[PDB]
Amino acid sequence: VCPYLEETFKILGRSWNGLIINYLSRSNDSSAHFSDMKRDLKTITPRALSLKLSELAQWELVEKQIISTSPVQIIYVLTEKGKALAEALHPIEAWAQSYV
Amino acid sequence: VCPYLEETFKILGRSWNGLIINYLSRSNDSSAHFSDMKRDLKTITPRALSLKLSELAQWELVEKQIISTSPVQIIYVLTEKGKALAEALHPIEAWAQSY
Ligand SMILES: *c1c(C)c(O)c2ccccc2c1O
Ligand SMILES: *c1c(C)c(O)c2ccccc2c1O
Repeated sequence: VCPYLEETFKILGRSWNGLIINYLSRSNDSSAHFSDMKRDLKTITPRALSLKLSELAQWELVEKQIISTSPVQIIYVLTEKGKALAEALHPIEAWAQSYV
Repeated sequence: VCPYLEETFKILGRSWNGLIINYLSRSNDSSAHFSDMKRDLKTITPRALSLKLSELAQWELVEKQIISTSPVQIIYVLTEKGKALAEALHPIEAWAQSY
């Protein structure tokens, strides 16, 4: 509980990760990504995007299912843990806006 | 609304910081003397406690107050921003607990 939180923070602390599960929760229409726009533009290399998605996946936030190689089509759908984490996020997100 | 959250989390990702914040939330007037914290957190070296407190200070989450009740007191208080944060953390605690 202690180092789970400290670690989750630390993940959240790193840059994309916070923004990514915003998308997964919000921009999704069926709680899956399918790499759409392979992200919406933004300042980020998919070298480092790919890195972050991996981090999410390792922390069971996200799961990936390769639908079809023959061409390769990849989802990136969010888990319960992830969904929940996004749900827990909302108050600190709100707070962040008050102080900025 | 963005990397302020990233920045905040980054601080929270640090070794004692989240705990210190939680402690203070749970302390009366959201305020603890240095040595209260030091014993209460078992394992923190007071080098560290200071360093951490400075960080959260710099962040504007904690205020250090010198009370000139001289025999002295030094207290660390949670700022409205800090207190508000602590509140904000609670769903995340809950989440972690569930897993
Ligand atoms: C460890 C523990 C045991 C608790 O209770 C919290 C609460 C809030 C933020 C961070 C914590 C850590 O790291
Ligand atoms: C930046 C933005 C714009 C948003 O929406 C979130 C949401 C949740 C965690 C972190 C975020 C960051 O850093």
